[PDB]
Amino acid sequence: MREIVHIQGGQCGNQIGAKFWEVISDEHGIDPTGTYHNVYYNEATGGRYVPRAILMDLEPGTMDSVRAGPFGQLFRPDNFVFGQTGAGNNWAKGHYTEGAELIDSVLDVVRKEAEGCDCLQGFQITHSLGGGTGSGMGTLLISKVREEYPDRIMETFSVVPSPKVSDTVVEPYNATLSVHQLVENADECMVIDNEALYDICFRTLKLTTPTYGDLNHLVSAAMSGVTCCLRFPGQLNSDLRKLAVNLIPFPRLHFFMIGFAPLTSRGSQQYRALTVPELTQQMFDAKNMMCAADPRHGRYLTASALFRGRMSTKEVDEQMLNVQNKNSSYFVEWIPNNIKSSICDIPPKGLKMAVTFVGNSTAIQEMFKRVAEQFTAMFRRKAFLHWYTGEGMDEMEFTEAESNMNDLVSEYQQYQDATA
Amino acid sequence: MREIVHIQGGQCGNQIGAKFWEVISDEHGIDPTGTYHNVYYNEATGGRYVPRAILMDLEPGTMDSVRAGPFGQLFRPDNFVFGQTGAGNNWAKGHYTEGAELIDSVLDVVRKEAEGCDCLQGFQITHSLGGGTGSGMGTLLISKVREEYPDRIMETFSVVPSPKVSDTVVEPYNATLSVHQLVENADECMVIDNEALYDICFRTLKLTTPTYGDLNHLVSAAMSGVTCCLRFPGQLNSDLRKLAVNLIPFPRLHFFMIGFAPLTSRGSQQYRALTVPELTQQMFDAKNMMCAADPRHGRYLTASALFRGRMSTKEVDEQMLNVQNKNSSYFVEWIPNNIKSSICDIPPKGLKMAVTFVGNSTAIQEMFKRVAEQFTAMFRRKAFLHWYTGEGMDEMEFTEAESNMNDLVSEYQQYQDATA
Amino acid sequence: MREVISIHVGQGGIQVGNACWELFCLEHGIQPDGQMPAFNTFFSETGAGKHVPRAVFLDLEPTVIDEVRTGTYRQLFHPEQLISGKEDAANNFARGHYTIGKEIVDLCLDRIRKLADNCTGLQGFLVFNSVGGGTGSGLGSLLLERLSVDYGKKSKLGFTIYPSPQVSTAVVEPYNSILSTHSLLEHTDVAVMLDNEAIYDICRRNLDIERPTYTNLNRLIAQVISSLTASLRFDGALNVDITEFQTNLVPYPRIHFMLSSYAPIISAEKAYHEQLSVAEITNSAFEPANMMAKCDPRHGKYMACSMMYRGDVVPKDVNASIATIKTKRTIQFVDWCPTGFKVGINYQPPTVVPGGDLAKVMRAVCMISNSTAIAEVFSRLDHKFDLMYAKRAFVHWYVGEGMEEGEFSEAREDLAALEKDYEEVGIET
Amino acid sequence: MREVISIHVGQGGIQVGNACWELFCLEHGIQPDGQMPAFNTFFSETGAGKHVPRAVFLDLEPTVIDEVRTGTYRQLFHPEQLISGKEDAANNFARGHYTIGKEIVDLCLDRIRKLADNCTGLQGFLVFNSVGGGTGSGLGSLLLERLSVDYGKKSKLGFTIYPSPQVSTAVVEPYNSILSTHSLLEHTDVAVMLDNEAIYDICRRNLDIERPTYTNLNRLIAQVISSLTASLRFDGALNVDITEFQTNLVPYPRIHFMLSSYAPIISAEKAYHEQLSVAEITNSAFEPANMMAKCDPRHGKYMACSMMYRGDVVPKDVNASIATIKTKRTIQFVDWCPTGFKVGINYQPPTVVPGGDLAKVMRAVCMISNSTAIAEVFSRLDHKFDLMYAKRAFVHWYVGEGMEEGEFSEAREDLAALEKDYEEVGIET
Amino acid sequence: INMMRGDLEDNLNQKRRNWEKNTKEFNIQQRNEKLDYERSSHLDNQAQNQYHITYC
Ligand SMILES: Nc1nc2c(ncn2[C@@H]2O[C@H](COP(=O)(O)OP(=O)(O)OP(=O)(O)O)[C@@H](O)[C@H]2O)c(=O)[nH]1
Ligand SMILES: Nc1nc2c(ncn2[C@@H]2O[C@H](COP(=O)(O)OP(=O)(O)OP(=O)(O)O)[C@@H](O)[C@H]2O)c(=O)[nH]1
Ligand SMILES: Nc1nc2c(ncn2[C@@H]2O[C@H](COP(=O)(O)OP(=O)(O)O)[C@@H](O)[C@H]2O)c(=O)[nH]1
Ligand SMILES: Nc1nc2c(ncn2[C@@H]2O[C@H](COP(=O)(O)OP(=O)(O)O)[C@@H](O)[C@H]2O)c(=O)[nH]1
Ligand SMILES: [Mg+2]
Ligand SMILES: [Mg+2]
Repeated sequence: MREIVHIQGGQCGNQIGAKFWEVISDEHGIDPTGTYHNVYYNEATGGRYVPRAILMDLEPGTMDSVRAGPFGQLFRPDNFVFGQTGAGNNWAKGHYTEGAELIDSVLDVVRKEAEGCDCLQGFQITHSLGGGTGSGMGTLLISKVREEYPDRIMETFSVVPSPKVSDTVVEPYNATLSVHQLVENADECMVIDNEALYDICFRTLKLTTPTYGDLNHLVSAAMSGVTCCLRFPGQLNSDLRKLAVNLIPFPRLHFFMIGFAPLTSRGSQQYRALTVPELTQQMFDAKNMMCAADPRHGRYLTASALFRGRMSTKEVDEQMLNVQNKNSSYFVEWIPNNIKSSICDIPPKGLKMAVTFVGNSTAIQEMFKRVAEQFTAMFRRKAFLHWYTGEGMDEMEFTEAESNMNDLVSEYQQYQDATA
Repeated sequence: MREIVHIQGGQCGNQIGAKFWEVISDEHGIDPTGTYHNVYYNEATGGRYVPRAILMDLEPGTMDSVRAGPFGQLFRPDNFVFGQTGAGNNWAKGHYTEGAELIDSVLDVVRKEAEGCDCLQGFQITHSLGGGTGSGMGTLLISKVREEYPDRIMETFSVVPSPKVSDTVVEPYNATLSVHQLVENADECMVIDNEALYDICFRTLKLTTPTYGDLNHLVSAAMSGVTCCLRFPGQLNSDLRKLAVNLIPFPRLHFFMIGFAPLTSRGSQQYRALTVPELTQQMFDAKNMMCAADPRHGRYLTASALFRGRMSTKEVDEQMLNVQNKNSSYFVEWIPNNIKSSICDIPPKGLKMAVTFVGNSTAIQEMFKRVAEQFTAMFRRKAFLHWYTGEGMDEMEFTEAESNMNDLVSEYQQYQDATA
Repeated sequence: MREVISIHVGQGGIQVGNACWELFCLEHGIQPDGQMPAFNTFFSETGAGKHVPRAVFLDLEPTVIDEVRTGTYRQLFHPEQLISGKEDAANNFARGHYTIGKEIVDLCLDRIRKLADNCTGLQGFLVFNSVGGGTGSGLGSLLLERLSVDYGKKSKLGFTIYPSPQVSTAVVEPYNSILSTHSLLEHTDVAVMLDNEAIYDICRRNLDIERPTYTNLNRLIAQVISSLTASLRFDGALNVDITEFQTNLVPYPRIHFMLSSYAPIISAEKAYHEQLSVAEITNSAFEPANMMAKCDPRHGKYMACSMMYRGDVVPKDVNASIATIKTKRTIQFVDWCPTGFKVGINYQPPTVVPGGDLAKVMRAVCMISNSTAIAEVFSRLDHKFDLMYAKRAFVHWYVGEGMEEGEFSEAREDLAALEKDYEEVGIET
Repeated sequence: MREVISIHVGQGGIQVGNACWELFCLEHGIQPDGQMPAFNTFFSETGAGKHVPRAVFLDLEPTVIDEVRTGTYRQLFHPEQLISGKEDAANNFARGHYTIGKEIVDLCLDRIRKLADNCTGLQGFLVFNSVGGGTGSGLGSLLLERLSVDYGKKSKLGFTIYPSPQVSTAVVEPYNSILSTHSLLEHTDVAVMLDNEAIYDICRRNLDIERPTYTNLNRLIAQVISSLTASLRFDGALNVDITEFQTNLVPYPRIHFMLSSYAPIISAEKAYHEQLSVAEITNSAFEPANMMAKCDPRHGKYMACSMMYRGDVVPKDVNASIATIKTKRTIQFVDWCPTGFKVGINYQPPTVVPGGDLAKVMRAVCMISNSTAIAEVFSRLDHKFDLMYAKRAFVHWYVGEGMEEGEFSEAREDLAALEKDYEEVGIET
Repeated sequence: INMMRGDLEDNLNQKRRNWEKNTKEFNIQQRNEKLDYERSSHLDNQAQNQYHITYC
């Protein structure tokens, strides 16, 4: 009941999804053979647990990899709908040219996955924004299914481009297109960025050789913690919608920030105590989150915190109220108790307490200002446009897309100034 | 009681009949000797069981093709009506001059096989539609026996021309000539294409060396599952006439489609369970039918689902009601609850469930339309006409044949638009 | 219960027949002595012990019939099917159509009748005549007419070695070739134009033999014949009886002149570095370069195309490959034939000739194409005719043998009237 | 499932292709016998054991093709994918593009079609041709036009050996370089200018060998090509297909002439001595001493930089080093491209060719750059053109081969316009 | 039954590859016998040329 269809997509989507299903198989005690030793898995003959998930890419590369690595037997081969021509970092190439040629089968399998459910609650996506395959295919799929399923909610665990050193040079174009699409037909654009992950792995775990495995494991932990207070017993339960309703005051204002706690090295593990005050110290610090927007250089329209662990309750609420009424400047004023909490009863594997802290803030306006600025600087010279027009598209969208982008921040800053 | 005389003819007829008697002998637990270890076989001195099938052709090579193969010694040699001259792949040859002055012996054999029964029910023929000897002798025998035995019923499992690329170059001519003899003298005719069988065996079972043996095996399994609800006990048993009355609303809309379920690959079988919602999800799929006419381009005037094995009838009825009310567009309305069910009580040899789907759809008309093009584009130039003319064939008949075909497709075009 | 009767008139006919009987004997496991150490289609047992072939070997020069009478097969053919006269044909049609054959046709027809009396499932005839010569042209056409007025309904194929486009093997060829073509117009249901120019090219390029000879040519012709007859001979998931070709590929009653092709005719090395699946094999089968006849199918339309596959072949690839090959725009069909394809399947892989240049391979295709570009060939050939009939060259060697001169005119014009068909059928509706 | 075609036209192209195929057979572990004891990108299995490489070798001079047919790799290639002419190109572009170029390019297109049909997810084309040569320009340009009019959407990335501005191996390089440049301007999407001089000072400053020979140059170019294709070949943390390149580094459809660089380039004497840290290796990658094209990158301003890391790579220090490089004052990009670095990572170190003067090392960076300073090359090259067309030197050798005399002007004119754009981009806003 | 079907198809594919390698054996034998043929014919040509030229 209240199932979830996981939609992969793009190279980043495939890798993060592999890591996510790894973490879920760990938590629910599933070995990589497929047996046990309904919210996510589907039962199959002989007690087998096949993950309710779908992979996709215009290239069979990362699919081949995740089918070769660990936990490659779980996902059924009917859900590996994959083209062989590749997209190649061209959003139009993966949203207008090959979109119409593979989206048919993708919608077919997604329908056969959703109808196979009884009472679906929401969707949940993992993709990038610059890479053609990820951004294009994923946002086209979101468009189709949201124009198909109107009542259920969306979830985009989207990795935005890093600020300083990009991964692709034409990144801002695909980024602004995907953010003008997802702002219209998606309820949570939970943004993640790599450089903050690097700063974390150097500052709060001491791993001086940060490989993508550890970053993917961290975002996997956050993603799992997002919904853990649903598939477990809870002193005060939550879901994908209690968040979604305690979070967004206005449907456009739905671009969150993420944070996980606690994070410790091997040396620090022995000494650091695990009680809700230091968990709060961590979850409300700047260098602890996974976003390129200093939370101390903005405010919080709202912020929810899912706890995990058999701990007290009065102290949770007391520390929430203290953190609020202390930094009342760093929070917004016109809303009362802008901090929402929830508590489950089962901690993760390896700890005893855990906090997934998500927040609808207004600091990400810096990130969108940076992206819009790069867009202007790369567009006012028609640079790299002869690709995005050879694939059936006129510059109009871009401008209007960027136009919509402006309005977005034009609201954020506004609400950061109102006082009543 | 309620016997069946299976007549074959032509190359496709003989091969499909060989594999079909193989499958039947497998079902009733027989070995190629013909001993056990009335609807189909006949007892013979010493506990032997001889099939009640006559095998006819104009070319005695196909005999040595079917006889030498396994499960071959069954058919009694007093039935191989094999003219020793030739066929030539021409209709008028096998219907007026050469394959016509032999039909008297075939009538003799059919009569000796019929008058020896107690309550004969219906004839069950398997033959091609464009093959000279096959189609020609099939339609001639149809005319004769249907003018002769109207008390019984008629059923023909024909194979249509491969839609995309042909297998003979004069196939439209003979296909139309046979169609003009079918709608006037038949009572049940299912159609099968050699094209959708490839797409199935290659995208449903992941085969790499699909031999005509295996495709014939699939078709024969479907044919056996059709009438399996008659010779076996059942919570609700059907026959060859309950279909003929619950399917055809008018004496000519009698061209059905065939679908078998379940059909699974190796991995896809490892990952999916055997529960009747899954069989239903696989049954209605357009990529799962033996007729190259996507039913999505039309509706179902009616569709009978003959199950096998053992299952709660409430599950069957809930699946039927859900698939009917949910796909409310792909079903026509002026015939309420246009889907019929039936449940026998014997699973296949080595499964737990089974589903045969016989569907009178208004979507196959398109296929006929296709032929209505080719024939028309092969008549204004009088192409290849002189071969058929060389046997006394009056071209006038051709005309009305096409005309007849017109009405046929016109009929369907009048109904998928009908509203109430 | 099904068999054929092969005739090999003329000089080229007996050669290709020698090679073809070599291949047949060495496929069925029939020793050159006629004794074994499927054959009902070609051979027949003499009650016990040895096989004898179903054939008749006519000629007028005693040279080749003697060479096979004392060659390696001196003890295989019944000595009554080797009919040789006294004088020679001498490349003039009337010598083998009015004077010499005038009575030899009687003995030949009586022997053909005695053969057909023994056949049980006779399907058709497979003649072999190099029309460029005298006896294979004249006597060949006379025998064709005699059979067509004697038996009738029985199909009649043919494998004629027409004059090449460019290289020369005689000078009076356009006369006794046009006469044979005019006398072959109706009595023969299937003409398969073979030309020694394209096969020389192939043997030069694909078979890598730089110095070929009619031996290798005839090996390849025998391979084509056997790959065509494998349908009747051995088993196949989709067989065709030669009366298939009589109705799939003869749209209009007069036009039946088609061209053949085979694949893969590749040497040992050039195939050792090759996957060589059905896809490549059929995309090469359509190639105009390696057609047995000589023409430019890229400059004409197709009308019908039969393709017999042999060997371990997967049908799905057959279907997909024919689909993609009908997808091409350079290969187009005429309006009045949308279903322009015919296929057959035989489970017998190709047999290699011990000591043959051709390499062994599992999958092979044989294509019989009724096209409309081959038309121009006749024109070109007819072209030559005019440049000889403009001054009545060489006509006295013909009028001296009872042949009415006016005949030439008729044929030369009536064959030209044949063009009225071709250049018409190439026009869409 | 995904693969690339490899074309090697000209003289230098074929030698560097020989080296590149040696390296490719070595990396995957393929023996020169074809039998082996990931290759879908390059090789193709021949049903049972052996492998044929996706490659064609065009050259009108048999000498190098004869050498490769009788070299150490006589057994690998297909005996037809080694296409040889009979006469030299003679460094006059018209010879390999109008007179004889019409003879063999059709055979190349036939072979390329038959080689692509047996592929499924083909992505691009990697042609290899010196521009200074005769057939490396004429036949190369003709083939490129044929492929453009034939396929289309398929990417095309040449690797041309442009003549050095100082070292000279011919006296008519300007002519048949301007011509092939004007031809290739609109056909090949991404043309990487690989010079032949700067590699000499490279292998004299790093490998410390004083008297280098062409074979070393070809081995180094082979190393660059393998370091490029390793993404589609192997697995890694950031796979970057070939269709990635022509998507990131082509700001305007006309300005795409990029220069490459490779590191680490060090022989064994200091290999153990030097540390070769990621920071220092990416610092050496950017120093103007070791750019394959003879240019000082400081003259202009970069526009795009694709850096491909292979081997043991730690992304954190990668980003730190890239940031330091971005803060270096010696290098800077144009204003309108803030996101300047595209990065890919793989999971495989280089491999060493026995005899390759390079040394084995865990990490490797191949960095390609679409920049502005490269413009000057054309200028100086264009310089020479004037001092030839001011006196119609060597022009009659071209006018005698069908090429119109005044056509040069057009080509020259067009390159001027090219230079125009190389100044319309370097300006701020 | 799934395991049995998997094993049977594995065996069939093995038989396929085995017959392919058999055919490759045959092709290499063919090429080498052709080379034998051409060299022996060259020596025979030299022999006949000596026999014809020394025919004074
Ligand atoms: N395929 C093939 N063609 C041949 C062969 N020998 C000759 N030909 C062709 O047949 C033609 C020779 O004309 P002939 O058949 O010898 O003349 P004829 O009709 O037999 O008249 P006579 O010599 O008097 O018996 C030429 O076109 C040859 O190319 C052969 O062995 N194989
Ligand atoms: N990088 C590299 N360049 C080479 C090599 N060999 C020759 N070159 C270049 O080839 C150019 C000479 O022109 P060619 O390519 O030989 O002329 P062509 O068009 O191939 O035709 P020909 O005149 O018959 O040789 C010179 O600029 C050489 O630098 C090599 O091995 N490696
Ligand atoms: N946190 C994280 N981000 C990744 C990873 N791999 C790729 N990304 C991002 O994914 C983006 C590429 O998008 P994608 O469409 O999947 O690449 P494409 O398939 O070549 O078009 C790049 O901007 C990368 O930065 C990873 O392993 N971890
Ligand atoms: N699935 C299947 N189709 C066959 C088989 N044999 C023939 N067919 C069909 O038979 C058609 C040709 O007509 P056919 O009846 O064989 O000619 P005839 O028997 O000589 O009159 C072709 O379209 C084939 O598709 C078979 O064994 N299996
Ligand atoms: Mg002769
Ligand atoms: Mg050269």
